[PDB]
Amino acid sequence: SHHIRLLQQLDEQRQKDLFCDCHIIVEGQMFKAHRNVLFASSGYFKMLLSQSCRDMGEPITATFDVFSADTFTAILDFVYSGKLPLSGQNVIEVMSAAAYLQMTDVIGVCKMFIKSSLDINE
Amino acid sequence: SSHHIRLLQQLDEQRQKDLFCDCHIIVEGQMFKAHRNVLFASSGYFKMLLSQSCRDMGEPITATFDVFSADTFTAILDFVYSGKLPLSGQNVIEVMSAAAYLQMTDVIGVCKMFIKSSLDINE
Repeated sequence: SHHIRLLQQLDEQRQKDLFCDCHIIVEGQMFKAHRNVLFASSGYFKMLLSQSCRDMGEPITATFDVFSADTFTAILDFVYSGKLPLSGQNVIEVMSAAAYLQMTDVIGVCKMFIKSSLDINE
Repeated sequence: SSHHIRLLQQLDEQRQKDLFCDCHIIVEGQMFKAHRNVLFASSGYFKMLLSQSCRDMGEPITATFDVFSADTFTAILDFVYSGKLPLSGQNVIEVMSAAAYLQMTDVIGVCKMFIKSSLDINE
């Protein structure tokens, strides 16, 4: 019970630019978040922010041109909530984006949604 | 529930290795490193102390305390990063006083429950 309350509070902080030391530019749209949470939830951020993990200065700004801004929004909301909105339109882009970010848990849910659908060759 | 537990088990490991620790807390000499964004979400006192310097990404903020013991603050800080508080007759008073000073309503309720599980009469 205590764990859920803490994460519901962290999501409110990043949506108000509270202690946000990590900006993420995906197709122009900016995403503010906490650098200590991405390190714990993504292998990519665990490696990018590893070097500058004790340099308390200007906020670290990551950039991405491999996925869309809307695709990254669903994943970023999952990081601060644990709920991923999947559908036939986004299941592919979310899977590609999750692998780039090195999040094994998201990849598994995408494969389960793929198993619940049919895709054949033309 | 699994994602929440894993994240908190990861955050507790970070503060014990000085990873992204921008908040130092000096309680009776012993220093405690932690994340201010988690203390802001779990304590009303820190929600007010860090309110002014909430967007000033600079040197780490250093708080001081002389109202409770270092061991009392250690048990509470371990509760923040785990959600499990070990209460007993020896520490229920110090934890309750420290929890109120830190403005954590949840900790006070568990202390009051342990008080109901104990006996206190006059001398």
